[PDB]
Amino acid sequence: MKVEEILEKALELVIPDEEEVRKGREAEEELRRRLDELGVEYVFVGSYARNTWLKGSLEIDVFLLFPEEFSKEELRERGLEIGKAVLDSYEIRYAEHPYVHGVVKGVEVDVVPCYKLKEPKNIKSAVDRTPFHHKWLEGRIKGKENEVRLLKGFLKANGIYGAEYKVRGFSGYLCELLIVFYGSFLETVKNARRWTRRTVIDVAKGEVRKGEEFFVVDPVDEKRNVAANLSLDNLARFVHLCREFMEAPSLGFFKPKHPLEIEPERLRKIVEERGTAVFAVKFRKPDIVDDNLYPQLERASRKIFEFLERENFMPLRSAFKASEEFCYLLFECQIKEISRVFRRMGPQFEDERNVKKFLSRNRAFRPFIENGRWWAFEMRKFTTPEEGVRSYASTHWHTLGKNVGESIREYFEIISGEKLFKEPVTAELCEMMGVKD
Amino acid sequence: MKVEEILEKALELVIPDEEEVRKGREAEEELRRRLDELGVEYVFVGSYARNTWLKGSLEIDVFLLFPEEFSKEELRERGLEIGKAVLDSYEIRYAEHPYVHGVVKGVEVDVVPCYKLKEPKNIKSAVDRTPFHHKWLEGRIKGKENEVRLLKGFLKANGIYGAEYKVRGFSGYLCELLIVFYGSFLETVKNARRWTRRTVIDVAKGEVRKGEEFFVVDPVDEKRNVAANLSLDNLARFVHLCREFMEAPSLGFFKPKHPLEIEPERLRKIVEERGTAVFAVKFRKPDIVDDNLYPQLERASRKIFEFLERENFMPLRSAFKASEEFCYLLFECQIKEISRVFRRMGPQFEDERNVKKFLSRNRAFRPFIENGRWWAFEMRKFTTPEEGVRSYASTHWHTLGKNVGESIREYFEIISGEKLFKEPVTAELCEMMGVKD
Ligand SMILES: Nc1ncnc2c1ncn2[C@@H]1O[C@H](COP(=O)(O)OP(=O)(O)OP(=O)(O)O)[C@@H](O)[C@H]1O
Ligand SMILES: Nc1ncnc2c1ncn2[C@@H]1O[C@H](COP(=O)(O)OP(=O)(O)OP(=O)(O)O)[C@@H](O)[C@H]1O
Ligand SMILES: Nc1ncnc2c1ncn2[C@@H]1O[C@H](COP(=O)(O)OP(=O)(O)OP(=O)(O)O)[C@@H](O)[C@H]1O
Ligand SMILES: Nc1ncnc2c1ncn2[C@@H]1O[C@H](COP(=O)(O)OP(=O)(O)OP(=O)(O)O)[C@@H](O)[C@H]1O
Ligand SMILES: [Cl-]
Ligand SMILES: [Cl-]
Ligand SMILES: [Mg+2]
Ligand SMILES: [Mg+2]
Ligand SMILES: [Mg+2]
Ligand SMILES: [Mg+2]
Ligand SMILES: [Mn+2]
Ligand SMILES: [Mn+2]
Ligand SMILES: [Mn+2]
Ligand SMILES: [Mn+2]
Ligand code: NA
Ligand code: NA
Repeated sequence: MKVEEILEKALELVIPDEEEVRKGREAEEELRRRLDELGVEYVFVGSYARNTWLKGSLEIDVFLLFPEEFSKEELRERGLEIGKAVLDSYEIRYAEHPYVHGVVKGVEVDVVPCYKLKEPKNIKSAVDRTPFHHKWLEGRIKGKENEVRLLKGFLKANGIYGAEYKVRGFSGYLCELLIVFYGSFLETVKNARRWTRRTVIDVAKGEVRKGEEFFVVDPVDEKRNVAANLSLDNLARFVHLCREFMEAPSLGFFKPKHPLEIEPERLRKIVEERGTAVFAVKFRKPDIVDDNLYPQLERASRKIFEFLERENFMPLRSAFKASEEFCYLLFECQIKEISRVFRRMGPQFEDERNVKKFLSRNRAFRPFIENGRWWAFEMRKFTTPEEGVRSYASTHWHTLGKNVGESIREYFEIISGEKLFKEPVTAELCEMMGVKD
Repeated sequence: MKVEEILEKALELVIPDEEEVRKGREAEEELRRRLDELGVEYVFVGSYARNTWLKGSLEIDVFLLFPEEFSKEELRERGLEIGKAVLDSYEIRYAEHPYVHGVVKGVEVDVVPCYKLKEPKNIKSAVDRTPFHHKWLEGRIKGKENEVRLLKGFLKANGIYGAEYKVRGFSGYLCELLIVFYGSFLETVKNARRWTRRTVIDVAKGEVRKGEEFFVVDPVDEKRNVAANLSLDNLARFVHLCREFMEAPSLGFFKPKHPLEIEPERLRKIVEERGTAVFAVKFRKPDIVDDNLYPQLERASRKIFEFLERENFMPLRSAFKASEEFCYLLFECQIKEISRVFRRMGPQFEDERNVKKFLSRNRAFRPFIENGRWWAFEMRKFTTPEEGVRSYASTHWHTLGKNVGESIREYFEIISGEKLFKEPVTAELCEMMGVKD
């Protein structure tokens, strides 16, 4: 409908609505009042402070700013003192080191203790950069606020907004850096069509160059890759989305896909036509945070995938899902059944001692020589990938993540067929198999 | 029963019987008469001449010896003149270049034209060494004649006597060299326990050393590996037989195994228990000599084996058989059925042009990105190894040997199950699967 018109139409999917902006204003002012009354020195940072926050993602970030001469725990203990005092309700969250998260007049707030540093060149971790992030952006982003929200909204609609591990996409800081660097959403999208996995965007130098990996240089700290948590595949997906958008722009790119919602019968028929084995490992979800859980699910699912490959079941793809009480590791394999008999490798013919040992063992079939080396027919203890994974998960739970593996130790189930389709996994299955509408 | 006693008992399985020795004497004398009457200059060479020939393998080798100054075809045309004159019946065989084979008083004879060379250092091919082979052995082998027959008999009972391609075992000349080098059958057997695939036996130097491959240096020509046609696997099998013999000597090692002669029902059950796909390619045997046929069958069977591996049917082993009118290429595979769906590799995400092409094609399922690269689900045109090989043999017969492939072009059949067990292949199947007694 013309790019420029679509972008105007997208601004309403993306700009927070009426009651939301004033909900923030009312929380912010009340928070100021409570802080001011305590004589606390602070700064509101992040996307609230710069009016760059996406529709529906209202959260206030406050950094408490304490004089340089308070020790490491003097900032930690005194910092947590104020968060409790100033929030209606609160939890003690753990990013890299302890901070406070809580609520004020219905609005999410994070309070973080950090040093009040005159100029950077003084950085222990992420926390101490953050005031400088805001400082750097404040007023380079003025005027371009809706460009940021357009980019956030594009990425969110497409499942790649956020650097948390469940997503491995783009952070807010990265989105604002990009807008500063290219000037607009549209220009970011046009130029990202030519990004590669070796693209280095150096914001402070106004430069793009090649490096070893995708790297967005923090203007506040040259060693920091702002895009560190962006996965290779989400970068790929973004580059492709940018190419598709420019070739045929649409409002559709700013609206989340309403999921496939398929009936078990249609999935049964798809699985039939593909001729694969589709199954899942079901187990209880351990009570750990997403940033801990999802890396473990990834590892568990990889280790099982690798086991399936090794055992010649020819896995096609895998996926995983956490509901509220259970986790599922989903697999599709090209081999439903393998022969009972296999070939075991023995020694070179020259090696008399080891040959004697190899031939000592009783077997149903006679070993043989092939290309200078002994081989034996021996018998598998499983012939389906489901039986293999029951064995593997029973015996090798210790490699499947600390908490995921411990859970699988207490209880797991392999589910196939119509029973699999009763579990809340049908969407993940459809995506794994590339099912169309 | 004591080695020394077993060896005495083996001498009767190995020394030609009464009517055979005199059958040879009568043929030899008659052959001399016919040659002498023509004024031909000749020498009886080979195992008849040295009384080293195995029981049942009576054949007379004559070399016609012509003065140095006759051109290449002067020896070829004049040489074939005498073979026709002197044999009762004859064929014109083709070794490296044309010679005569025929019969005299019931006995096989080969007549070969060669130069009468005073001292070697004058060699164009194999033919011109041969008089020198006999010369070298004549009287180094005197006294050790039965040692040779013991070794030939050992190898024959175990299917590895003869350098023709059907066998890829030990030639007669190689057996006599070995006996000269070690002094006896028993010592040959004791020392061969330590042969490796890098063992070089240098007969004329009285030396054993390491080289790049198993090499037995012709005492008559240092460049010639007398063991050139011995396969790696037959060398392995011989080394192992030598170790087994010395550990528990028996007359059994000089008697051919009477074959397994199994009933189809037992084979059906074995195949069931292994859980494999067992099948054969059947086609008409081309009318070519064994030394041409067997290398082609080997190549055909390898190419099909390699196709099966490539297509993920996980072949275990293969074998082949020629009867009088048909050939069979036998296969056993671990996968009886593979899924219809597979993964096709596409381009890296960066490569816009090629990605557009990859995604242009209509497919039932959506392509996806994994590890920086596009992939598509696509559909196999076959899901069993039998269907695969029907396709492969129909389309790629041109790589399956000149004559074997041409035959398969005119007609082939894939046979599985109870029908397979009707063909004269049950022995080869039993051996391929390592079936016991
Ligand atoms: N571990 C952490 N603890 C405290 N602050 C962090 C931490 N990690 C990053 N930060 C900084 O805090 C600031 C706000 O972070 P946040 O992820 O909330 O970004 P945002 O710009 O406010 O975007 P969003 O709209 O998604 O909330 C950023 O400058 C960021 O660098
Ligand atoms: N490279 C491979 N080749 C052949 N077998 C392998 C290979 N890697 C692993 N295995 C076999 O698979 C088993 C399990 O491997 P895996 O890494 O999934 O589990 P693990 O618990 O991490 O390993 P482990 O039990 O050896 O400590 C190993 O114990 C080994 O016998
Ligand atoms: N292509 C050939 N044409 C003619 N002579 C050959 C050819 N190849 C090898 N020879 C030689 O002819 C001689 C006899 O060969 P042959 O294979 O018959 O051996 P043998 O000692 O007589 O054993 P056997 O008892 O198995 O017949 C050997 O010295 C051998 O080197
Ligand atoms: N290395 C491999 N990796 C993937 N595909 C292969 C490979 N080798 C062969 N192929 C595929 O298998 C087909 C047949 O291979 P094969 O060598 O058995 O028959 P060919 O008649 O000798 O080959 P061609 O038809 O290519 O001349 C090839 O045409 C090719 O598409
Ligand atoms: Cl960052
Ligand atoms: Cl030779
Ligand atoms: Mg926040
Ligand atoms: Mg928060
Ligand atoms: Mg002969
Ligand atoms: Mg002959
Ligand atoms: Mn924020
Ligand atoms: Mn383990
Ligand atoms: Mn001979
Ligand atoms: Mn071909
Ligand atoms: Na197990
Ligand atoms: Na074909």
